[PDB]
Amino acid sequence: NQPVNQPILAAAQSLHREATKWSSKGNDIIAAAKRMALLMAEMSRLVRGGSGTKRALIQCAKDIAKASDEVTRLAKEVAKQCTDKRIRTNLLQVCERIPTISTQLKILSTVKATMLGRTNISDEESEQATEMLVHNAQNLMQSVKETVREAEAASIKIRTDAGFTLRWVRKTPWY
Amino acid sequence: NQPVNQPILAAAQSLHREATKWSSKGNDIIAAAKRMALLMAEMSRLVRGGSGTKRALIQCAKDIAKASDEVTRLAKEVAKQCTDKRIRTNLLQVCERIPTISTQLKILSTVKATMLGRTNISDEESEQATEMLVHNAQNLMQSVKETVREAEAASIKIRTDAGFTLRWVRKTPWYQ
Repeated sequence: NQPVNQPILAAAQSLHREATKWSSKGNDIIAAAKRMALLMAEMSRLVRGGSGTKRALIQCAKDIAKASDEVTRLAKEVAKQCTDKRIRTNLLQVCERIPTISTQLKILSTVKATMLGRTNISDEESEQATEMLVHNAQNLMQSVKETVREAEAASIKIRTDAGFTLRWVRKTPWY
Repeated sequence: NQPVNQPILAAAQSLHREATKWSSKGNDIIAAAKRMALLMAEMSRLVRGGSGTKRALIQCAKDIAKASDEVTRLAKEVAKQCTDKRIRTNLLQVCERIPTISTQLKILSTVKATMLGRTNISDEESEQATEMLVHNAQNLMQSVKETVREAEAASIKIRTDAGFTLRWVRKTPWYQ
């Protein structure tokens, strides 16, 4: 019943679609990407919530950042074990933007929360803080979605036996 | 001397170079662009400075935004007056980005000022908030510089007299 932002919800669903195609068992990215898409959704309802929940919004941002740090760490570990050179480059490119996007997400979530509780803001500041947060959330969801697909491609051409192992197994049907 | 954020100062100097090509008398847009470059240079000192300056950082961004609203407002009349194709559209597009950029400057400057020197914010959040402010300042300086250039280009062609008074007089370099 609570008002929910369309962009936050849609960006979260975008990542959710790609992450639920795979099993989290043996997959660091699936466990984190799944966890991120869930938080992002929480994020959707929180930005429309009131001041008391402002501290809630802040933590969510913090949690999204923590989960995105795990995604990047592991994505780099996969790339540092990939034989194919061109693909690895794209995986390292797309994942290395996550720290920047995530930290920007924490900044913009703190500004939105502070503004809501605080009184007298120009709708200009309010609406611009919202727009900045949503654009950032969309960029983060897209970056993680792109990272998950590349981390799979880099598991096809492994550098050596043992080393880093990352399990890619589609979702078993209920039966 | 005092530590300064070099990319903010460079963006300020970029606008300063363009604005000081002309006289401020009879051209408020020019007066506002010069004022903006001066405030932006002060901003590079403040952003690199300590906590005694948090209020100053917020007020300087407020002043930069106020001066950019005057730039935007004036560019508009001129933009409408010009009969030109291939330049008038560009002028309008360029000066309609400015209020967004300067409202974003106010947001990002408020974040930096409260937060700096606290010990409650990581060095990552601190550096990232600085980089966001830097990028925004560069974008603003570039937008106003492009607005100055095009506002002069548009003034060449006016439909009729007594519509708005605009004066474009070059200043002579020491090498007169």
